[PDB]
Amino acid sequence: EMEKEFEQIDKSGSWAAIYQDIRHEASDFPSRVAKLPKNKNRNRYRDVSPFDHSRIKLHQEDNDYINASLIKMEEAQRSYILTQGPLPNTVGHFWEMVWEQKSRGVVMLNRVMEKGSLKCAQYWPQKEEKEMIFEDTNLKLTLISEDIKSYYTVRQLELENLTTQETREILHFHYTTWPDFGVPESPASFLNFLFKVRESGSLSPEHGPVVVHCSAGIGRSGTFCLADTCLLLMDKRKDPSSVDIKKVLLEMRKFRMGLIQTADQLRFSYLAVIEGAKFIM
Ligand SMILES: CCC(=O)Nc1nc(C)cs1
Repeated sequence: EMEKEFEQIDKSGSWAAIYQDIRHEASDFPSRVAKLPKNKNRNRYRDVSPFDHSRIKLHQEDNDYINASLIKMEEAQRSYILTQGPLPNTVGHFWEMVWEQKSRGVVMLNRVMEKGSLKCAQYWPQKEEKEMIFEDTNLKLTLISEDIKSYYTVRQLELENLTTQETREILHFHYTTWPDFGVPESPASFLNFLFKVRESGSLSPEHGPVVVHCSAGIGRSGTFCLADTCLLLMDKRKDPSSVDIKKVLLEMRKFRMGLIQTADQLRFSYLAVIEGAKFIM
């Protein structure tokens, strides 16, 4: 059981060691499309690339590339799109992907500015009466409502395909309190946020996969998917304690490199799953 594994690693301070074994065992697949010179300005970080086998393709004939991966967790019946925070020049591609994949929710785990630098373009409207038009992908985005809470904001957006005049409602879940350095002290507000996303129907199989992002789409975004999938497997299995976090993480790393960036994020993922298991047993 993970609770006892947690105390062992914590009392022995072996987190950096566990983390390094995960790094060593992780899959490595080609990412040739990401490294084409015509895609250089579609990547925020030169060392963070989607694998070719799991990359999301845009339905535009010119250039189908976006820095985004489909993570398919077969046993949990959960899919996620993990992507980078959009760049000034990829905001149109971002919303095209949302439209094409039939996503109902966007989960954002970063602030636009952190540590005095821009981590993400401002890719949604700040006011009801000032809608955004993405001329390159022919989409219009309107803010419908905004509910600001202590730890997160939920926004109701209308996305309109200007080509077909179809409209969809998208929910934007913005976790606003992840600290600039390290991880939250307690996983309580992160779990509360994860339950809120679940309650919305955004993670349900009726819809396309949820879009999850931070700045690179591997660290905080990794923690989100890892916690959700681990808690769902504990509901599904005859024996909840057969769930090995390390195995689940390695299965997720087949689909996108680098998920969980630090030993601290790994420890936080254990704590989130351990605490979430109480509200589930
Ligand atoms: C007021 C904004 C808001 O909370 N919209 C939501 N709709 C659902 C279904 C969950 S949250």
